[PDB]
Amino acid sequence: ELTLRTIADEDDYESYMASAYSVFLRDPQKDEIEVNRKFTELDRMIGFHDGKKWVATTGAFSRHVVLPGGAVVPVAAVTAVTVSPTHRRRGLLTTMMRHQLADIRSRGESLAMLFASEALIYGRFGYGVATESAELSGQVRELAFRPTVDLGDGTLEEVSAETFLASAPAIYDAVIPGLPGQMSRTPEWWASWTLDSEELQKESGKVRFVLHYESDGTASGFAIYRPKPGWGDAGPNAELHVQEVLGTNPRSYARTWRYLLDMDLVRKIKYHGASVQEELRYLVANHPSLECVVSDAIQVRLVDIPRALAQRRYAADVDVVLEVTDDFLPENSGRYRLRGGLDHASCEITTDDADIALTVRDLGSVYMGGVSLQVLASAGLVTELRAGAVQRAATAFGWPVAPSAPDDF
Amino acid sequence: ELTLRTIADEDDYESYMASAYSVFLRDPQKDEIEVNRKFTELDRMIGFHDGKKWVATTGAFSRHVVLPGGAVVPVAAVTAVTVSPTHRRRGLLTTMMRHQLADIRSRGESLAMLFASEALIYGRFGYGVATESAELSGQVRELAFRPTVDLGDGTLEEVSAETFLASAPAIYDAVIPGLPGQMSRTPEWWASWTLDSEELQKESGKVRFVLHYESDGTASGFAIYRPKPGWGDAGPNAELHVQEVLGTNPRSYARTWRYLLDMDLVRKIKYHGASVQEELRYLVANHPSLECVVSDAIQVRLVDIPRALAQRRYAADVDVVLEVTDDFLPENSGRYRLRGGLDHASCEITTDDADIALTVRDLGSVYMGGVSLQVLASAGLVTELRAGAVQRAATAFGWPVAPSAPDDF
Amino acid sequence: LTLRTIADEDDYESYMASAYSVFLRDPQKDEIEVNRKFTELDRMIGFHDGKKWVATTGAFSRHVVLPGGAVVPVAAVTAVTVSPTHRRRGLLTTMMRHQLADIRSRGESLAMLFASEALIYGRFGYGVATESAELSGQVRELAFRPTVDLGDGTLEEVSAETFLASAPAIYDAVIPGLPGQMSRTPEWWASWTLDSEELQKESGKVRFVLHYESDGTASGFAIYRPKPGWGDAGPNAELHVQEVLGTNPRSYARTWRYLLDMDLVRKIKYHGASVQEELRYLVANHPSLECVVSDAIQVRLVDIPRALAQRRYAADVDVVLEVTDDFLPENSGRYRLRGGLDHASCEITTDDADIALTVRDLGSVYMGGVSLQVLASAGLVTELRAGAVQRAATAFGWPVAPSAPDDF
Amino acid sequence: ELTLRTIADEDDYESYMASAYSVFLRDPQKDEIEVNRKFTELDRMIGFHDGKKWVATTGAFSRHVVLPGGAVVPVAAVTAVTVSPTHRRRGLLTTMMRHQLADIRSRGESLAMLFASEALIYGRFGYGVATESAELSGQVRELAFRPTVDLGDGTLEEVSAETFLASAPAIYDAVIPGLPGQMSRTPEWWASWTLDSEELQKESGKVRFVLHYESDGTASGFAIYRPKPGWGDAGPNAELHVQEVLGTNPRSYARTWRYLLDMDLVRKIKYHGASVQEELRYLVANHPSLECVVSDAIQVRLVDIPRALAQRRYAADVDVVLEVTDDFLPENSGRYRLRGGLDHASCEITTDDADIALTVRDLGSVYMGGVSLQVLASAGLVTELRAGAVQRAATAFGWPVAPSAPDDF
Ligand SMILES: CC(=O)CSCCNC(=O)CCNC(=O)[C@H](O)C(C)(C)COP(=O)(O)OP(=O)(O)OC[C@H]1O[C@@H](n2cnc3c(N)ncnc32)[C@H](O)[C@@H]1OP(=O)(O)O
Ligand SMILES: CC(=O)CSCCNC(=O)CCNC(=O)[C@H](O)C(C)(C)COP(=O)(O)OP(=O)(O)OC[C@H]1O[C@@H](n2cnc3c(N)ncnc32)[C@H](O)[C@@H]1OP(=O)(O)O
Ligand SMILES: CC(=O)CSCCNC(=O)CCNC(=O)[C@H](O)C(C)(C)COP(=O)(O)OP(=O)(O)OC[C@H]1O[C@@H](n2cnc3c(N)ncnc32)[C@H](O)[C@@H]1OP(=O)(O)O
Ligand SMILES: CC(=O)CSCCNC(=O)CCNC(=O)[C@H](O)C(C)(C)COP(=O)(O)OP(=O)(O)OC[C@H]1O[C@@H](n2cnc3c(N)ncnc32)[C@H](O)[C@@H]1OP(=O)(O)O
Ligand SMILES: [Cl-]
Ligand SMILES: [Cl-]
Ligand SMILES: [Cl-]
Ligand SMILES: [Cl-]
Ligand code: NA
Ligand code: NA
Ligand code: NA
Ligand code: NA
Ligand code: NA
Ligand code: NA
Ligand code: NA
Ligand code: NA
Ligand code: NA
Repeated sequence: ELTLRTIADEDDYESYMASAYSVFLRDPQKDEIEVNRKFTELDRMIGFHDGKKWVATTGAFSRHVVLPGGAVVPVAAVTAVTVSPTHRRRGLLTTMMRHQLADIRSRGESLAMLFASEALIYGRFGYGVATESAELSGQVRELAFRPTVDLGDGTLEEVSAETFLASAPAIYDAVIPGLPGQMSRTPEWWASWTLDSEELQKESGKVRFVLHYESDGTASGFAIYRPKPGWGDAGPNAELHVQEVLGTNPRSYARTWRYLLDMDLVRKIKYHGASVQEELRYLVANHPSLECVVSDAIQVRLVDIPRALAQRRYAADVDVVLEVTDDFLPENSGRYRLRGGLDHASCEITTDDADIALTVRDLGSVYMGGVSLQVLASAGLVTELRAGAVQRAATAFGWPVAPSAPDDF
Repeated sequence: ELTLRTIADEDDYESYMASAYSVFLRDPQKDEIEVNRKFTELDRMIGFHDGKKWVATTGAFSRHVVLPGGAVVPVAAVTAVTVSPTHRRRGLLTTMMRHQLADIRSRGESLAMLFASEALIYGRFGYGVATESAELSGQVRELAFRPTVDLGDGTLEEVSAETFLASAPAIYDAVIPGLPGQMSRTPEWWASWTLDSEELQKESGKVRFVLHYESDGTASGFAIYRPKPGWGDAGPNAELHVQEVLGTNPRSYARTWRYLLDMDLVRKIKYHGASVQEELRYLVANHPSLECVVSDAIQVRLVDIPRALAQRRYAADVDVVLEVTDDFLPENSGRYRLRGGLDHASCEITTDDADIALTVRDLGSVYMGGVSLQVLASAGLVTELRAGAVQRAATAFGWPVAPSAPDDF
Repeated sequence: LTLRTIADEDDYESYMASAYSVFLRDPQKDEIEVNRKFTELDRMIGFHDGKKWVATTGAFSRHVVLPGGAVVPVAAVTAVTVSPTHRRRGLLTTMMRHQLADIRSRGESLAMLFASEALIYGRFGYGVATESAELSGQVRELAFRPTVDLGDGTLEEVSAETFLASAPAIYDAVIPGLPGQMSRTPEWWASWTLDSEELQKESGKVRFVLHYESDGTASGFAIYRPKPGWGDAGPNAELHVQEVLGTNPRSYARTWRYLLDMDLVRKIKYHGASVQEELRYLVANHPSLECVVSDAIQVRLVDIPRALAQRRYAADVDVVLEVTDDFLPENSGRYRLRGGLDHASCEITTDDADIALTVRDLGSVYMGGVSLQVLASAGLVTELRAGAVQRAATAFGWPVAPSAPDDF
Repeated sequence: ELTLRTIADEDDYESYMASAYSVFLRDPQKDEIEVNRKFTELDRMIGFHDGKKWVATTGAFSRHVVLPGGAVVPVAAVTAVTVSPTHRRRGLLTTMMRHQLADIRSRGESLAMLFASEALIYGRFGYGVATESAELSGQVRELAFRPTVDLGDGTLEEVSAETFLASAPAIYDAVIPGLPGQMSRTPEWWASWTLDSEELQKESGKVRFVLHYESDGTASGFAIYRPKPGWGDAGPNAELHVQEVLGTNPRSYARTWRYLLDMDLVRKIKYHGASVQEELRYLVANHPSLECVVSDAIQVRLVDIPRALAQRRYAADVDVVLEVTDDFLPENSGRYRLRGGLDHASCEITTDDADIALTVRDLGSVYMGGVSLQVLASAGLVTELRAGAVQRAATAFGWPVAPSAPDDF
């Protein structure tokens, strides 16, 4: 009695997103649904309909992601995955995953990426956790920088969203080629990212925008944050909830952070979704004053295995044969020779002996340089077939800059 | 009125350690002081004495540490650093550091390592945070393993310390060449590590020892843990405080963890001082069920710069000229050419142009592969002088297995 | 001060506003509007000082299931307040005298209420007769015993309107077996299912579930609110359950299982359950469902021989009760109760008494939720003939404990 | 290989109890282990021994229990059930239950009773939760009694354990025939129950004993309690932890409670293990001021079904045929005619048509009058075969005084 189909029109879109919020036990956020519609492609939003309502949903945004080495490649940003409590554990998600992965392949996207409400959901479909994020937090009065940290001669301004959006996109585009995992932001995505959502206001305050300018007036850094006022038994106790800080040079980055850390009335700061190798972690004079809680961020599903492996660059030279088992999509299973380095990458079927045996989820887990292939082999999740192969492959799959979580979807 | 000197005899040793505990605001632990005396060299324990008592202390243990690549080299394990509250902030620590670093150099140790009560203390002497540790914890009923994790056909036994110490040292020696940062354990160090200290008992329970045996009877894994009994509103609520788990193969490691996780009455587990890349993190089916809190562990002070850089191995080939500034010991400043890879390492003074400029503390921070030289350069703490040099040097200084904290000192 | 009833609609608004004010709350417009539709102004009394109401006391005309399944009229006492400017001057005592006389004249044999503070009402002859359980736990610890049959039914999330087309008939069929439950008219259902703003602030919007047999017959329902949440290691939502009922064991168990298996949920809470809620025995691990027990309904017997003759008794009894009614001494007397599963009669007698008790303690045992024998062991009830309390206590019991009705 | 055997001697007893405590994640309590030995029979304490140590335990004490109606019958008080974490989930418990239930049967005990660390353990062996207990607690200043509660004219004395034990046993013996579920206490059991255990001292204070005397000097009530001193921001905040209060008449019960409730410096009282129909619950003027948290207490295993059913008395007349299915002891499965009332009880196999079908665990659950057979039928756990049959049987298996938990074992 169920029909697998895409969103037909705008009313159908409202009904679809309403069902998704209901499965997440939330009232539909009108402001979020409206802004996100502007980068939603209805034919990428599938689900099951019982004739009366949507009982399952699964969607994807057409996005682009930075790989190690700086290439920006199309990626399916999977989103809105739900099944109604009346229809769960009957394989509806499994069916939607089969359809979606086939659709992703046909659109020429070599991989898919998602955040997981519960990480164990997706490994069975070939996804592997590839990126972690850090919640960084501390008492601002304990976060002095090392004495050598140059703050430069720039200035900061608090600006409107409109003024922010006139300079922040150019700053963002200049920085993210060095930050694998970040995704391109069209104006539509910036509108969602800077939305002063009612949900986030309730936990803190209205969103604020900061621009950092060099002494010649060039915008070179920005911050997005929300204040949470507060008072304690001995004085003020406000908290800054930082959404994002970027700078095109070390001085603009350090100076923008110092602006936030030195704000009056503030005693606490928290940066959710930072990099596990966020520069700020090493700027501070006292390392543990910046607490660091690490969790899963992005899972990667490699859809076109040899294409994806050829699209990134590798931290050192590698020539390795990978026996890749794709349990959910066995047509992808194969023996692939990967030849790669800082300046090249190629991958194709080979009949030569395999060096390493691994599943496609674990190949996905190592793909962004955030999980060590050698640790997975030590854990017994990956099998070395030829001596020394994992050593060199693990280093090549790594990268000197940890992957980091993109803006959320 | 102060005399800088070493510990003279056993009574002087008691007085010395008593003053150290007093500065740490603690009653002297008789059991710890007694067991640690057996690997203490009195001539390595310096301090200031006012004629009546010790007013400052600084010591070092002669130890050996695993570097990336597996070499085990002598290291000064710095310990017992205190200055009495009546004599603080008059430069006594600074003076003891000058004496100790000279003594370390003369003994042929190329580097020193320490844990820091407060990490910001030691950077001014050339130490850099090189290793982080993870507190791993979770509800045991949320820590099921991935379906492919083979537990093997081994068995576990709860044993006496004496029985544990007859098999655990051989297991430990076989595993740690793959775990840079771990230190050699003599019988004397094992006696300290396995001490059923009264302090740790108060927070949990008596220390317990587990041995894992292969089906042929070969000891292949071990665990040290303490139970903390407890009851909640709806049933038992005990907590296991894990001190150490090791295995010589993936099955013994996974099986020993499963033994602890499946213990009856237990609801919570915590492993302090794990690796930030602990295998257990990737064995679990649901990544975030194992919470991960990351902090500083070991700081490295390079004492013989070219020797230390030649004693480890590098994850890929590197040929780089480092302009190294040693602020505390300016005689070490110099321009060093590092040539290294998986199979070789050499380092010596050169007059060729420098590729990278950095201080000795930051060279120490990257030395164990736990901090990325590229991130330090992005943070502005290190300066790239020639294009592309940091990229290749950062990868070479890395390693496919994160460094991890040794047993404490 | 004038003791009067509500005179018109604006007077109703002002009366409810003063009552909310005594409870230290802002008047809830949605609740005041819906409850008006089953309010009889002539049953809402109070004191008015010329400028405002300074005391209130009211009753709804309801009907309650007694042990044995009889459904009888009951005064559902409500909206009892005295302003802080006029408290401890006897205003409540006066309203209680008037109201209890009014209840008697309307042919209701008993009154029932919930109490903000239970010690208020004993002095007027009320006794706590029913208790309720807050049942809660981690949903992943609430697996059922292996023999619990979930049957072949299905569940659907439905609108309030769809819910109210099926739930009343399910409710009507179940409650004759649940003494203490009260009849629900459409107006009472509208209040019970109101998506009140105050409950939204604590959790979420109210949701409705219908359970259908494999042939399509609606046989169970649930009312619940979700409270989303996240912890340090994953989701941590809570389900706040308002009511679950089923006309057979399979639909009851399947409906609970639907709630317990909901994704992202980790905690469930059922306020106001029975102390013998079937769920307590379905779960494989008894203490995984925490159980906190408190007072629910207090009973005031207004026509003692009628009330005692209207219920049925779990076993045969022939006992003479010497009843003392301090507040309404016209009720004091010696009554012969003869009763059993299939009969009940009560009348004044001159025969020797077997048991001496107050009207409040007679009310406490009237619903089978408090043991007359425990009250005698406590010294609150006096046995005058050996063996009498044992047999009367069993007769006043019932194999299904009384449970709390919907709020009033 | 493993050997199932009983404890052989006193050293063996020490090792057995030590393994039991170890499985409970506790250090062995020397005080408890020595006092409890005095009522232990070594031939009732079974377990598995691997040649080197005990790896599982299961025992029973020979006790006697009050049934509805006042009869005091032998019961196996099951105790010390553990399986070592090295040997769990291999059926060792099941094998010990198989042996123990046969042993109980042969000793002529008609039933067994236990407390459960986790209640779901024992249903599979035919145990049913039959008695609940209440933690009763509150602010003593909120626990005034109803105005008609007569305190009588007795007096109270604080006494030594020795003086307490000269009067409390006779008070207890006279009261418990009216409290089904209570167990007889020999001098040896009293010694355990009044032990000033070091565990309970750490949570509160040393155990204290109170006697209540009638005007003629007769001891008629007692209390066992521990104080927990404390101070708040606005004055004292001590707590009384009550272990037991009993009296032979309502005045001595009420006066003894009033003595505790009126103690100076106290603000909070807690009574663990009370009856869900404890008289105190009805003495208080404000019912909810005495908070009431209810959980499982005793599980019952009917071993000789027709004898156990004939040993208790029934709250009203009953004549019912029970089709009983006993899963773990199928030798007990059969169709039994129960005829009973306040003054008689008989039970025997019958071929008459059955009225009710139920499992032995649910017959055990209703056996003490603490769980309603009618509610279990409404839940679907019990099946009514002839209309109206459950109604009268449920009333008969009930009792006007709720069963209550005995002293711990
Ligand atoms: C991309 C995004 O939108 C961010 S991720 C959000 C995912 N959605 C949610 O968390 C909202 C609440 N949960 C749901 O709506 C459903 O549980 C989801 C997660 C969509 C799954 O839908 P179903 O239709 O129930 O999945 P289904 O294919 O039946 O499951 C196939 C396997 O996946 C497992 N699985 C699915 N969801 C799971 C879960 N939440 N936790 C644990 N296991 C889960 C099922 O147990 C089954 O395992 P087996 O029986 O093969 O051993
Ligand atoms: C190896 C081990 O034993 C593990 S590390 C444990 C270190 N010991 C403790 O934490 C115990 C309590 N603290 C102490 O005993 C003393 O504060 C320690 C940490 C030993 C330092 O002794 P002092 O004699 O006071 O150090 P001193 O040479 O005077 O300090 C030189 C610089 O180091 C800075 N410094 C020293 N200890 C510091 C501290 N704890 N926090 C922040 N800054 C500190 C001083 O402010 C000064 O900076 P400046 O004036 O040059 O800008
Ligand atoms: C049916 C429902 O609406 C659910 S129950 C909600 C009851 N209302 C509230 O809780 C709102 C806040 N409280 C109030 O409005 C007043 O305190 C209420 C409860 C209406 C009582 O009004 P008053 O006019 O003050 O009562 P009054 O007849 O003077 O009191 C008669 C006896 O009852 C006692 N009493 C009354 N309310 C009490 C209370 N809340 N707590 C303790 N004792 C109380 C008085 O102390 C007095 O005892 P004594 O001096 O004769 O020994
Ligand atoms: C009388 C007293 O002493 C008070 S009760 C104390 C019980 N002992 C403890 O709690 C100490 C910690 N736990 C233990 O020592 C062991 O887990 C106990 C409870 C003794 C069970 O020993 P085992 O040897 O592991 O039991 P075993 O016969 O293998 O289990 C038979 C069934 O009983 C289930 N079960 C046993 N213990 C359980 C438990 N603790 N929780 C949940 N299920 C349990 C097992 O899963 C198995 O189910 P299935 O596979 O047949 O579906
Ligand atoms: Cl896979
Ligand atoms: Cl330096
Ligand atoms: Cl009364
Ligand atoms: Cl059974
Ligand atoms: Na950059
Ligand atoms: Na972020
Ligand atoms: Na290894
Ligand atoms: Na460690
Ligand atoms: Na029913
Ligand atoms: Na209710
Ligand atoms: Na009695
Ligand atoms: Na006091
Ligand atoms: Na007790």
